[PDB]
Amino acid sequence: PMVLLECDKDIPERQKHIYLKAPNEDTREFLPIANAATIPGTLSERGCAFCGAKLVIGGVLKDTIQMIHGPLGCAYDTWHTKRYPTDNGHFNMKYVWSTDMKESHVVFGGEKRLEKSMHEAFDEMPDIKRMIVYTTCPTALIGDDIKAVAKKVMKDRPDVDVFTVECPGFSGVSQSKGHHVLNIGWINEKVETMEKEITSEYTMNFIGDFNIQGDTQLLQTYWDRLGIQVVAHFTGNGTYDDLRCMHQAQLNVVNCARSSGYIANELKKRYGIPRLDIDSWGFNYMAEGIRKICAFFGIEEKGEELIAEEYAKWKPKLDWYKERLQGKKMAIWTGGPRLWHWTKSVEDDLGVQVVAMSSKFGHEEDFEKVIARGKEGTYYIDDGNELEFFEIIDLVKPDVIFTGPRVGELVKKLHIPYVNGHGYHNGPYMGFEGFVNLARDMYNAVHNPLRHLAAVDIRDKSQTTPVIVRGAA
Amino acid sequence: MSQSHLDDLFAYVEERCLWQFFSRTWDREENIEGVLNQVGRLLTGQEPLRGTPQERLFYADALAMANDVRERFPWASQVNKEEIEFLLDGLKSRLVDVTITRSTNRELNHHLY
Amino acid sequence: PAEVKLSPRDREGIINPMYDCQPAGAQYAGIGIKDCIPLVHGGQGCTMFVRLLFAQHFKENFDVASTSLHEESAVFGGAKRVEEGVLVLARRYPNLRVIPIITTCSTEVIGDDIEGSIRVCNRALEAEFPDRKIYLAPVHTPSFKGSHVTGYAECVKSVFKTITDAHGKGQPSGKLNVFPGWVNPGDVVLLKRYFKEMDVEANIYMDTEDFDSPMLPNKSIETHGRTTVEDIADSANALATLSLARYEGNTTGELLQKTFAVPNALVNTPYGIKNTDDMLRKIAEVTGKEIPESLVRERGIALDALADLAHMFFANKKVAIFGHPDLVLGLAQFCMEVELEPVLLLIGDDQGNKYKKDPRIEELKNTAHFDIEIVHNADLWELEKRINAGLQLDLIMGHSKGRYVAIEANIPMVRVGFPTFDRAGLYRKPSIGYQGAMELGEMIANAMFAHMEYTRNKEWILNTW
Ligand code: CLF
Ligand SMILES: [Mg+2]
Ligand SMILES: [Mg+2]
Ligand SMILES: [S]
Repeated sequence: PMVLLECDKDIPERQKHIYLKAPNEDTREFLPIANAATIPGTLSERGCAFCGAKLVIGGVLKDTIQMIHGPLGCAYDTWHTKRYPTDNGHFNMKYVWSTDMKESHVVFGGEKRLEKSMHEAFDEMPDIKRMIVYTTCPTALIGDDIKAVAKKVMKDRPDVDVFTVECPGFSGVSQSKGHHVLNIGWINEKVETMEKEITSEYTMNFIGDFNIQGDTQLLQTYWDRLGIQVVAHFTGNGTYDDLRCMHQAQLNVVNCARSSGYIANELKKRYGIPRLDIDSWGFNYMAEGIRKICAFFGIEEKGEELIAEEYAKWKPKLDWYKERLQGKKMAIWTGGPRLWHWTKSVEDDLGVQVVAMSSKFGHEEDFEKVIARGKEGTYYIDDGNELEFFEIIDLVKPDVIFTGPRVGELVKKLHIPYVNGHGYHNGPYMGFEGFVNLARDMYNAVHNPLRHLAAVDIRDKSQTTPVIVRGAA
Repeated sequence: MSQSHLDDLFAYVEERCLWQFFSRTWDREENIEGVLNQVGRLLTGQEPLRGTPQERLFYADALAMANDVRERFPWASQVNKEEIEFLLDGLKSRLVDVTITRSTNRELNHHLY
Repeated sequence: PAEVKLSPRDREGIINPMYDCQPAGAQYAGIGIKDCIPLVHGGQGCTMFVRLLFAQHFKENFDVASTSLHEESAVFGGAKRVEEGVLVLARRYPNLRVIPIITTCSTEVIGDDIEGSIRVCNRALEAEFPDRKIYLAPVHTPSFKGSHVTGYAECVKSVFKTITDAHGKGQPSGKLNVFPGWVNPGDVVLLKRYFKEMDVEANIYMDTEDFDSPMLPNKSIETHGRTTVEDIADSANALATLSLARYEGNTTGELLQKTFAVPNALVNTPYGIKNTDDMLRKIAEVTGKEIPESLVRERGIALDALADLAHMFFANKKVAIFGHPDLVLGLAQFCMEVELEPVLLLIGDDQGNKYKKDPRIEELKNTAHFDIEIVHNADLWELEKRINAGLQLDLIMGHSKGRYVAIEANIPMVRVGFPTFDRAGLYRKPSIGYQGAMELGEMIANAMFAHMEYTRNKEWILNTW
């Protein structure tokens, strides 16, 4: 049924956002509201639209200036917070750019301040010729026309290419709106504005993977083994110009259908490129995905050679962890997709029972998926807040929580360990090896001497201090 | 029995597949029809359609489901061609009911992606 | 030809900002108050990114709420989001006593009437919760001026105005007020010990010691500010205010002097030996209490340690320092005491007209034997660009968002100020005072020693120093 938590008695609208799955229910009658307005004052986990455009998607690129048109806080706040390595020395993580909007620009306009900032950025780094400009709350409010500025800059500096995104933080309800605005502008303006050499009979784009701790580079070892050219990765370890070539691909493989389904849908509509959704987290999921890709291209035997070798290498370790993680209870409090990519994969491959899930910004689509794959007796929460998290912990008593670091540091006080469900502990987490990495971190998190030590009150005469015996795969 | 077989197929699709949960009504309808027509062909020994890119991708999705259904469900190797076709027609109807007709997902009919 | 020069950044844009915006600093002020949840009126990122920043520095959660400004409020105004946010906080957190209502760029631009919303909420709260008092403080923090440094100072001042307006002047407390500024829990622990050893009763505003909270057998959460409403109200009754940071709380000491005739004493921020000496002399002056022998001893232990390092490893080494202005100027003085040469000081905001009048600039101009460039309105690209152009540095002192500059230039780096997320435990280690000077000097030496080993630069010399 839908759940009114005790901490929500004075915000009872929250009941339509919380589903407890019970036997024999028609789940179509219990789909959480999602992607609706936030309640002020709740300590919702949500962020802003600008985050979704710059931090999550655009900022992944290795060769692009990320020009944040606004006061300096939006830039500061999106710098030193992500783990998306590159193969060019992590340019994307080393730098952030701001137009340093001041009061005079609120009064008189910020367009010349942006234009000056843009030329400064190109002058300071003469090897970089690509830029994305983002609006923020106050530059949207004063109506600066960043597309017009970018047009002038490209006319004046013909060796640069600039893309723009209107994504003030008050737009939409969450980071989701930023994903949409970026995806649709990119396909409208920049796809099919250049072409690259085709070097394989088999071509694809990989859509919705942001190279967290090297996930994209790990999956690329599969594509290289199979002889598949990836025209573009959207956007893990990617380049601006590779993204201009997306129309060339024969197939679009999607992992993050939430952030990046938009551009896969438009590529199908406009160019006829089929959309294949996979799960690139999960051991047996990865095997299904490879088999689908290889069935589409007609390279099935090459797929089976790769799968066989990967199972020989990694399955014994995975199964060692399953023996020790079987029956453990897990919560996932992340953006949305990882709920539906992980609930059944940890159950199948590790024996882990996901007892509570919260999505910051998922749509009803994401809830359809997670409730289809998820367990009975589990809580499914749209736009969860901090007091709800405490009440849910008391209800389901998880052994481990996959969530961000701040929430991990909060639940540590309750002696509940965490794995970073966003940026990972020791990743990558995608692919065959990656699920073994995920399992290792989960194992080390839960079977941790410090948790046992923390429970002992040395003043209690009746108590001793235990020793635990651990293991390794 | 025919309802038990259909329940088996529906529970498999719901917990495993993603193609019934695409972004818009028209894409869910296309995928339910396209994938399950290929599943029927593969479960009854017929030549799969692998001409156009879209047909090749319905084949890829269908191959996973046909292989899993044969592995999971002994009945799927016992029933005859007409019985498989009847089940898959019932499965299409059920998937349209739960993913389209009775889904409260409010984005399904938005004209723009 | 001996010159200390102040100059601005010569670019309009920023690459690699040194500080966050005003609202972030206001949030930091508020999280040091017991039974306080700041409410940040604006878009959601203005809250969530700052809660993350605090988790990076402290490895702890702190509670801050958002008003969740969305598109309708951007067209018609956001007052209803403030009013709802206050009530939703009050209804769900029964022990909540203080809500600084912090504006953002969005809500400053659209002109929401915060004081009008506070009158509405005060009426609503008095009717719904007759036996409760919640203090709503208006905090105006447009992000298109100043920085998190200015926002911290503005929030402290507004909270103090709000609470003291409510309670006024009472009986003399005999206590000092102390505004240390933006410092670590370890700095607070050191100051408490100094006042205890000198037999001086003092409130430290804010008392952030318990930000380093235990993981306890009973699963209790103790990660709170310790400064109470009562502690802030009692500021009106103090003997005197000791303000350690010109840019981080002195304006509250002045306000208490104007309003309640509590005399304010602004001293140099106590980085290094002389600044600590002068702080203790001012405490002695205003209290009539002697400096204890225990502080002479701690001072002497610090000096003994630093003397093992200064002429052997530090003399003539060139240092760049960035961070909050009080920290940068104080650390430049400390550096000089140990024979380091702070040739480049970077201060990260638009407060140059104030920095040009800071008396510590003159203290530098009258002491340094090497040129000093002080770049105000600086970003961290200002440091990287100068290194790329040939500036030879032996050491960088600054916060963790400068790390890649040091790593790529192969320059040892000591983490100071805020945030220091890329090393463990630094929030627990004092930087001010005698012990802090010693700890800083030994961090510098140990960073140099590791660098000598990794680069094979006379690594054999670390035997009989
Ligand atoms: S929702 Fe920016 S952090 Fe804010 S007070 Fe403005 S400078 Fe500072 Fe999102 S786009 Fe940005 S992060 Fe917020 S302002 Fe809006
Ligand atoms: Mg089921
Ligand atoms: Mg000694
Ligand atoms: S979000």
